Amino acid sequence: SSLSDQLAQVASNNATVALDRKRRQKLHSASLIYNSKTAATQDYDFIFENASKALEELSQIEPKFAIFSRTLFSESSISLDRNVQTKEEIKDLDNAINAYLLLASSKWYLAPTLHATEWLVRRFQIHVKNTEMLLLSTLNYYQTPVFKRILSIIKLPPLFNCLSNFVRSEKPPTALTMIKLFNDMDFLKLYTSYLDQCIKHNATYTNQLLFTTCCFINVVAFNSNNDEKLNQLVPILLEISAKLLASKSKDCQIAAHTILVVFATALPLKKTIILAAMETILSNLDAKEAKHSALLTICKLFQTLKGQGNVDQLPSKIFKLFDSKFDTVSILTFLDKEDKPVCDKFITSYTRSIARYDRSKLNIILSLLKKIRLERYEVRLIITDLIYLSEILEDKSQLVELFEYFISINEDLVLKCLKSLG
Amino acid sequence: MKIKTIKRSADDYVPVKSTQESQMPRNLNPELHPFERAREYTKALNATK
Amino acid sequence: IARVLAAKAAVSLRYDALAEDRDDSGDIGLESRAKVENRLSQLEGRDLRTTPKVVREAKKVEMTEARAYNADADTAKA
Amino acid sequence: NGYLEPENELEKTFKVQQSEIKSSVDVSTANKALDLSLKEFGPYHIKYAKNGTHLLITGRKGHVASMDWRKGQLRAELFLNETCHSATYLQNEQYFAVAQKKYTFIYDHEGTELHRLKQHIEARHLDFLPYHYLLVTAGETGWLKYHDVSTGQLVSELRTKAGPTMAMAQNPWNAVMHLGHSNGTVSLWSPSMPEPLVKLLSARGPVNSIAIDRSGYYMATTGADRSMKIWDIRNFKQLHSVESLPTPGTNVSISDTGLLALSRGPHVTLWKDALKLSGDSKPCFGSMGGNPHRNTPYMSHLFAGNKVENLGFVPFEDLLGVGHQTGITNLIVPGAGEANYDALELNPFETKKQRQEQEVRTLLNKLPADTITLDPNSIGSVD
Amino acid sequence: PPPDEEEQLLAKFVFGDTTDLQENLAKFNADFIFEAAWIDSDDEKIKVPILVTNKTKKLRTSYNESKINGVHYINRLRSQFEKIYPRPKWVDDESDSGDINALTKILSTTY
Amino acid sequence: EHLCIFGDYLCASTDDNSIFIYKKSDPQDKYPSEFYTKLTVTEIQGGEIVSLQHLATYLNKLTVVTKSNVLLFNVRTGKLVFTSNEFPDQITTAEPAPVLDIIALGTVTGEVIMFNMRKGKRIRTIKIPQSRISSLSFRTDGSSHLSVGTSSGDLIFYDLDRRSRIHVLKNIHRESYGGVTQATFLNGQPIIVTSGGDNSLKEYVFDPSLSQGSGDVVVQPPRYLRSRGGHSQPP
RNA sequence: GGAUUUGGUGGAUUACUAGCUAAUAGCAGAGGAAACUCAAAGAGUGCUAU
Repeated sequence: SSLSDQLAQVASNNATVALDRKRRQKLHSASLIYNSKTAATQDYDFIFENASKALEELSQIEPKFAIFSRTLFSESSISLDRNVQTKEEIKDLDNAINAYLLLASSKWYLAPTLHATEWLVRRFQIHVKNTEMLLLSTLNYYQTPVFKRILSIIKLPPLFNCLSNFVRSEKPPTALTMIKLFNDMDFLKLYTSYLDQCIKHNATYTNQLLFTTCCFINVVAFNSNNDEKLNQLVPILLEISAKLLASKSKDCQIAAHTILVVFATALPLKKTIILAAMETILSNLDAKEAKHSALLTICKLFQTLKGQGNVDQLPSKIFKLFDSKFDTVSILTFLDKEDKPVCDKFITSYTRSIARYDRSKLNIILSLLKKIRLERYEVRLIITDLIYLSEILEDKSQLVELFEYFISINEDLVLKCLKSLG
Repeated sequence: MKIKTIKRSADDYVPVKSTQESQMPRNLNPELHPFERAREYTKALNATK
Repeated sequence: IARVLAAKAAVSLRYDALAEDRDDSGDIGLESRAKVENRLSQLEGRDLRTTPKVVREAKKVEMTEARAYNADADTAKA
Repeated sequence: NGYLEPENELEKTFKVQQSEIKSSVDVSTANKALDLSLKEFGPYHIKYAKNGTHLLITGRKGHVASMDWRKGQLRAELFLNETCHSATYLQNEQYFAVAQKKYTFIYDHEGTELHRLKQHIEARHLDFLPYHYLLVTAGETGWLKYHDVSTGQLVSELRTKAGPTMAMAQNPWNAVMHLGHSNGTVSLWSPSMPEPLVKLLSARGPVNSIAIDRSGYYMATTGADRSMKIWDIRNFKQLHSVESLPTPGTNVSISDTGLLALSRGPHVTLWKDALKLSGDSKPCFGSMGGNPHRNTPYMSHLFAGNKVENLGFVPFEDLLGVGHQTGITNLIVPGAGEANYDALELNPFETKKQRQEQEVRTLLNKLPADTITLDPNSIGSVD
Repeated sequence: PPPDEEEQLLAKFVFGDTTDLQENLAKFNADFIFEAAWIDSDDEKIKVPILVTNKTKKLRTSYNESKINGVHYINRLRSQFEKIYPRPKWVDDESDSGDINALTKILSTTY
Repeated sequence: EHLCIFGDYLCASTDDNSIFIYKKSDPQDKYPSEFYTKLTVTEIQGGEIVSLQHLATYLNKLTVVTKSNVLLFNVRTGKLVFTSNEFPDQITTAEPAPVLDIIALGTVTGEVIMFNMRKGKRIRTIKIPQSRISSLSFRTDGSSHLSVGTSSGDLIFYDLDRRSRIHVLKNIHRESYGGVTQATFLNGQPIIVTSGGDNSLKEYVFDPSLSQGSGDVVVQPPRYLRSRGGHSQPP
């Protein structure tokens, strides 16, 4: 490598060494409240005085901020320089900064956060060192006046190269470039860690999730045509939802539900993944709103299935979980509403599932069939299994009535099933 | 072990205030200042000219 | 947007001016307003300037000495 | 200043490794430990500015670059299709001289040539006297030439009459020039005296290298005879004669704190408190059964298959610059540089404005060449 | 006599010590804010000298010792190994030895 | 059939489940020449020998690996110190891990077992349904990465700490010629060597992560560094 | 599916006897556009420069 290239690496490493007056002007000039000239005119203590009050307002809004008064916003932090510390000391400083950005993520609209973060920028130079952490917190504020200022005072990491155009630009980052940054495989790995940290910490909030799911969905739409890269999107993006479903917050669960549905329609997938998917969907399903969203999702995931067993019965454990979290009366109400989505094969899998495992529930199958028109094969297979029940199970008033329902509708097909079976 | 190295606080030597006078460090060790008597004579000669 | 807005303005107007039984609601204007806003959003979304992708260079790699255990220490005599 | 004191009697300073030192120290000095892999135009001769702010590098094949190593800015880069041997900064980092083949050249801070010194021919070693603004050259012709940069005039030309010169170093305390010769002699020279002030026999063979402490009280010399000697130059007495060298010497250097650096190929061995009249301060390799009186090496390092071209202590810095075949590397040497510098003389944080102000006042009080004498305290006596 | 606490607080200000902050930084934990199967007997009796070969010389706890038994010899050898290959996370803290992690498991199996 | 050497001992496995031990005539000799003893494993003791492996810090013990299970033999004393529990699937590949007391075992049906020998117990298990292991290797560059080679010609990388699949290289060597016959990380580098029966040797490296932080998460896919090869069939 | 241009790396562009080292042995012409770009200078001006 040329001497300049190695020399350039040295320059990046010692960016914050604060070497001379000329460099120190640039480092101190960076600001989130004040312009460059005024910023160079200010000292650290004046900045700390405002931030200390700013944190107190945040503490009133949200108690957890008060902790940072002990470590980051302490009076003695003024004398703390990062360049003088050792690596063991830096990571501890970094970790504390990482946590603060997470809590500040949801209050960027509030003015006091912007003042409080000024101390971090001025004192510890988060903008140059913790560059990635700061952006990942403020991506959903891309149209906000705060975000454009972030770009001006900061050097983009390699992964955020798409935003280089809009640095110090009148127009804010547009909707489309958000998709382009997300299309990159590596960034999803980077953000995968970031959303992962929030889920562990219960720091996620609606603007993130709805911004994520809505960016994450668009990656599918852009990449729908080419199958191979969609295949690469499966080992990562499905892992996202499993974590979101694990979050006790109903917000995360439905956010995952929007993700699963679009993948299946975009990319048909094994029944094994689908059967695993609902099971995780149902494992942590408590909220009513998620309960409504889940039942719609679960139908859709089967709607995409187009292979043998498309209408085969749910497994025994799978059947037990669904009824517990969705009583039969619930799905009847689901089947009553006129604007119901297509769920013919899911219900067909359910009717057979009832047929195999529950003897009491047969008379509901009659009502279930009346509510929804089942496709003629779904009718045929339901006829097929019910024939076995008569031979094995004792004849029942409901059981013959289920036959009689099939006697009323499409008489010929009933004989065909009888002809093939008995 | 006991590992100490010289340590320069950038703020101490480069003040934050753009208008502030930089700290002017000084040591009186003679070794830092060679040519004791020649320099003074030349300045004396410079003064007289 | 001036061309697009004018076209929808005529659509709204010819409804306003001549409609025998117009409801005083502006529904035709509202739906027309939605379309032009959609037209604006996609139009402003487009960026003439090229957006650079992340650079992916293949740097030279040269191996480095790595200290490793010696199995000779295992063998011993009693 | 720093140090490397031990907790336990077993724990030895010379057993420490640069990786361990890099581990303990903070990020900034870890960044100061730059390494540069230049495999093409080596070997590389390094030289640091007086204030330690800039590094001048010269590859043997003709690659000369001037940069601010600390701020990572390249000031000048030269690709002379010639053999470039040694180079030195003039009054400041702006202007540097290069000892190229058959001639010596002066260059600008962008790297623009200013003058070619027709008179200085086959010069192999370069040294600049700051307070006198004099450039010194020596080579195979046995001609010691002093040139005044301020006037651009050749001050004096002295015939060594001892053959090629293998080493040269300046004495900062009296600015008398020391030249090594094949007969094992070290000759002291001044502008105004056509014969050497002193000759000092310090080897049975050619004198490879010569070093003088900052105080001008001690001297280290290494001949091509398996040998190294320590001298008291003020009174001209031998202090130590280290003959136990595993190999002949190539380069020696003395620190602001007084550390003795010896490079013997890629041998790099450091000694502390070796520049003292006491016998126990005699440098010794290894230890004789942990004998406390034996002065064991303070620090040692291995440059892998990379013959050391020259050693440079970083001014006001706990670092050893080492020029070698594959380029440059600084080794962290705790307690090597001078912690307390004097800004009126040299300032590492010098701005351009006070730099250029420093330029005129040094010129105003330029010491005349004939003021050079063996005793700097000669001025002002009755005659 | 030792200084009083009200002295320590004031000495903190005058000298500008920062250890207390760093101790707090070290204590910063993110969550709060938010048996050998067999035995070989030859090991116990075998005695090996250290000083013969250069590499083994490091193992010495003290200069005086020259010969060490097998059981202690291994323990230094194991420590010498751990320095060569630092112990990763998976070996020590983690062991395998409706469930919500079904998706994670099935995705692992299916390529 | 198999050859293992550790310290002063040379161990050779014959097709008849007989292990021959050779030792050095002199401690300072350069190679072993003398015949120390003969150790033979019977069917009751275990199955056919899969490979001869010696793990660090084990004072003249040979970690014999069989299709049925693993066996420990003290070459100096020629005694069976320990017998591992029987494994349901036949063992095909054995590789000592960089950790102390764990050896990676590969089966016929896509199972990788990090069996801890000291505890004589399983620690972890990786599932590769519908695959046959052919080679194992750990990354010693400071990243807990495991490579599993398959007869299908497919090389997979796992992150042991994260329990996730970093990346898969598909069809690097022909399945018809045995797929990945051997794949080994270079000791202390991000580089891996691969070979197969297709008369080809390939060389792959893992580039540094492009993310300034969380580099462990953002792992660059391995990239082809160099190779040598020739015709796969007679010219 | 076709065509144009281009960045990077890999192998050669010298004839294939192992690595590392401190090595008798140890180790392993005239112009134009863009700027939180990089420099070299000139002039003036401001701020208790006490």
